[PDB]
Amino acid sequence: NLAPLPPHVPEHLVFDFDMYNPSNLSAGVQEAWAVLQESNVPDLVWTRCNGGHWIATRGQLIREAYEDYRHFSSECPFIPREAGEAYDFIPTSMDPPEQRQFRALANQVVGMPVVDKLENRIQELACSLIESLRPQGQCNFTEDYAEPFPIRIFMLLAGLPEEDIPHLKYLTDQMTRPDGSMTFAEAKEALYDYLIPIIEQRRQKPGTDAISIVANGQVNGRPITSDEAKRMCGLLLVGGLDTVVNFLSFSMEFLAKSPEHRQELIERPERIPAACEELLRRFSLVADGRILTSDYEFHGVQLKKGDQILLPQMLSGLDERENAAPMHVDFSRQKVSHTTFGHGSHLCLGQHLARREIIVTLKEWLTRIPDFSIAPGAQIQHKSGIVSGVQALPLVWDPATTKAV
Ligand code: HEM
Ligand SMILES: [K+]
Repeated sequence: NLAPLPPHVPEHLVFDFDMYNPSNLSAGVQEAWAVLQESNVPDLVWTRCNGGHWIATRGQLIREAYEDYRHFSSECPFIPREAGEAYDFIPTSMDPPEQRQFRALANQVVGMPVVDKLENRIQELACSLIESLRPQGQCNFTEDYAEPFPIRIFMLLAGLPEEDIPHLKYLTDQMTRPDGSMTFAEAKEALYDYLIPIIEQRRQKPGTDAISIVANGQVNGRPITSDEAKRMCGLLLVGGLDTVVNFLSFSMEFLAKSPEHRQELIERPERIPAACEELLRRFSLVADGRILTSDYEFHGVQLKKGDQILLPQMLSGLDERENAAPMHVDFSRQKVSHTTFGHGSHLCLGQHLARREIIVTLKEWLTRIPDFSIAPGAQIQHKSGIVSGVQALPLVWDPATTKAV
């Protein structure tokens, strides 16, 4: 279903891309989005799908719009508009200058120094998960490794009890994998209902966990409100889940399908940090955006106040103008350019945690289970949206080729 073309949008810019069900999906989600980068497609296009919105298709424009928060606001950062409007997480629904100090506070609980303290739990968790699967000679990687992993790391950061995991997973899945039974707003409130009491408790009796630190923080000259803390904690919980789960799945799918790339990292483990970066570029997966604060001419195109613009983080590193031969995976690639973690004032705060999660996973998997394949006759299904992903990833291996610890 195609929204009526707004009068200000010229015919020549119309390309009806559907970000939730793109045409070429069965052939790979990144490939399906890359159709926007074929030579007959303008740098900035309008789709009439999903309510109607702009799409910047090239890294240059994606980066530029992410820098220009004055014109391109995060107040409504998702398509469809109804989701974007309901969304009130902090700092992702806020613009500078206000956003700056909330971002500083979030950085205390997920930034660099915290990463080093977590490293042992990250490595322990990775090992225990992998050892549980290793002698079975099969798993659904997405379900059996990827899903349990980041939620467990978050519980440790946030000092939440282990027994809360299935309920919290239920709540977060309800929000980020909607089936249409709840509005976005309803799902968000259900999540908030879990967080509200905990915030109340930790403002009275704080600990040193992430929730206590956020909930008792100072921002922009005063103490954080209970409401603001709730909106921050919502993001800190969800930000690291689907992104990491789906990114690990894209990476493991590629490695199962490429024995030569596996063998490379097996023979040359020092290359894993570089491989992580090239995989972040090739299997980039996020696509959010902004709303126009005013009428604005951007690269020769008239944009109208309140227009939504999708600025897909995924596309920058797939752009052949940024990386030559963009679909080819090359662990030796020289200037790996991407915006996988975003760009501008909202550049992912979790990027350092995410890289450790990725690198630890790859290192520990390849040393215990070096040889593995997609289950024969399985066709891997991708999903597309704000966080694109893998529906299931059935892998098999001969346990005789594996290394117990
Ligand atoms: C592969 C994994 C990840 C990817 C690809 C990713 C991607 C992104 C992107 C694209 C943004 C910017 C969104 C925008 O500009 O509207 C973002 C922001 C953010 N991410 Fe991540 N992320 C990942 C993992 C994580 C993790 C593990 C955490 C830890 C909680 C996290 C926490 C956040 C936070 C708090 C922000 C908001 C920063 C701000 O608004 O100032 N992310 N991320
Ligand atoms: K909003």
